[PDB]
Amino acid sequence: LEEKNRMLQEDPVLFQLYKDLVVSQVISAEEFWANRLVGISAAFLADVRPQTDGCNGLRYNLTSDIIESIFRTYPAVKMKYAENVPHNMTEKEFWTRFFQSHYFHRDKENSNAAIIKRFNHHSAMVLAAGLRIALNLKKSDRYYHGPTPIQSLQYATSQDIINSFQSIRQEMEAYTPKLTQVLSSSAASSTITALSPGGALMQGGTQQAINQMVPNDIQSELKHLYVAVGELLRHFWSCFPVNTPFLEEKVVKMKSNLERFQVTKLCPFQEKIRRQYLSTNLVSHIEEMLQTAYNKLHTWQSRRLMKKT
Amino acid sequence: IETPEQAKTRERSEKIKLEFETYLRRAMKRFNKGVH
Repeated sequence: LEEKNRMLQEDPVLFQLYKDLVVSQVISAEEFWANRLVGISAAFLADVRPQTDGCNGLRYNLTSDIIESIFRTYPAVKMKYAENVPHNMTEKEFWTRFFQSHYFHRDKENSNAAIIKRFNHHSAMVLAAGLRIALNLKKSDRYYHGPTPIQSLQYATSQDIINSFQSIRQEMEAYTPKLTQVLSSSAASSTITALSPGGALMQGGTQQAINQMVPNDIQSELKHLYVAVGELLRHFWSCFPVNTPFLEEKVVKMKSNLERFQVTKLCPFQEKIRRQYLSTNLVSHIEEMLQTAYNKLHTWQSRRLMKKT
Repeated sequence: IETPEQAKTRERSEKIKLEFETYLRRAMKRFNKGVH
């Protein structure tokens, strides 16, 4: 319970969603939670040093990560901690002793041999703890005419077309540039009218500010409803296609949850719009999606019934 | 591990205090034996 509660607190929207789905008896908490569900470096000793502050401050910063690394590399330190802390000595006293002991301050043949042995032992402990088809298509013409549907490609008449080809060939064989014939005042006025605002070319015009027509609180509620419906429908479609009998029961439960959500949350929200008489059909998209899901489920049920005939 | 100069100063102060205490003790012993 404690683990479950902390998850809701971190995401207030999910907690609000959890309240709207479970407290309102739309879905059970069990079904709600059913769908919801370091290397070791050798620098941990050399880089980690007793930090000296401005005025006699031993800033140990004894993070548990360094302590765990020391325990992994040096089991003797862990044994001493277990056999001394917190009865024989305190943790800080043990750390001070370790700093003051020869174990940390390793710094002449005997001394060199001891240093070499310590380094080899550290390396060995670190190493030990580190483990603990040719394609040949057939019909390439499909790429020549791809997803483009069959167009209106029409072949002309018989040889007479060539004669027409001759006509233009004879028409533009003796050609002279013209200036007045290019444009006329009436044609210019017609073009301006077409290009004038409100004309045929100027399609439509200004629109309405839908942002101010829908209150921001209603917008947030619509967003929350959209998120909830989308998650429920994603869970519904995840089962599809239904290949096992358990998926049938799961989809039936999902449909029941969708109906409960629509009754408990969507309908009072609808009146919330209807009481305000907003002309925006925000609920229309939700209704379309819900009806599409219901029709898909009914069609699949009909297919299942027919397969058993 | 922290301010080695401060630790050395503390050790020197302790040594000076011990030397002064030993000097006082030996002076007292000298006075007592002279009185005896």
